[PDB]
Amino acid sequence: CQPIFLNVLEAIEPGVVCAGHDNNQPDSFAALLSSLNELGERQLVHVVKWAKALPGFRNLHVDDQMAVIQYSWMGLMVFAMGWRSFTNVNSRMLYFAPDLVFNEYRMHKSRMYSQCVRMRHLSQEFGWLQITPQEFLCMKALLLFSIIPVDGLKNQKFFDELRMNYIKELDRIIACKRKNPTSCSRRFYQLTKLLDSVQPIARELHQFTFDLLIKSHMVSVDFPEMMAEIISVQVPKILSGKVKPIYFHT
Amino acid sequence: KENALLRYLLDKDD
Ligand SMILES: C[C@]12CCC(=O)C[C@@H]1CC[C@@H]1[C@@H]2CC[C@]2(C)[C@@H](O)CC[C@@H]12
Repeated sequence: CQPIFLNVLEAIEPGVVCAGHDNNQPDSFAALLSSLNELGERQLVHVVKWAKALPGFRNLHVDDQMAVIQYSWMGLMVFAMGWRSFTNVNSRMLYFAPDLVFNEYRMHKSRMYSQCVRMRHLSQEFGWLQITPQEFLCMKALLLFSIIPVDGLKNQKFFDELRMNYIKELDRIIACKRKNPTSCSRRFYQLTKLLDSVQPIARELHQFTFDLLIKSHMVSVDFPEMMAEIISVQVPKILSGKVKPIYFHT
Repeated sequence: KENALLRYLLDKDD
């Protein structure tokens, strides 16, 4: 009676990814943001390899596979970053990468202090709720299937079945090692609330990156190849209401 | 697909 599903998620979990930032140089808006964009491109490559290895993922239509990756990367990366911050610096700072750790001073220099405050808060939730490594892994996987277009995907049916199974697994991690049914229901309630709080944060970051892309030539900020294309084509659909997140609560 | 690079990353074996 081994955790086949959990074994897989643990086995495919990406490793450490550096941004290539030079902490030796004085912090400047352009340098910090250029480093974040580069980190995004690097983690994006890792999110693709991780996703392809997820149970059932290759069952979706190829066009849908690219759609969920293009729409949910922000949320996925913010959630993982929140976990890294918690486990590494106990949510004291934002652990984007080993060579890119944000303190209060960098949060201000990046011109996105408010958004950083919410990310730090999410990170603190991992501690306040005592989120376990297993629960973390399952929630992150579910985040890949939490945002889609209102007009539906090419094969909406396969997607619905896939998302339904992942919610079921999360239920399994909570159900097991817990006799009291009231505590199970309470736990599911708390975790679904946690997952929903990720969406508002991702939207604010979407708006911010989109605006920066438009005026990137003025602030001397560079956007990688894939990043610039996703933000100019996919992100706008999110901001115009064409693509929306799936919330458990209202 | 549209995002040529991304599309390549998906169908490429690693
Ligand atoms: C996803 C990244 C990079 C990977 C990560 O750890 C989370 C973090 C959240 C803020 C993003 C950043 C990538 C580059 C962005 C999109 C900047 O343009 C503005 C917001 C930044």
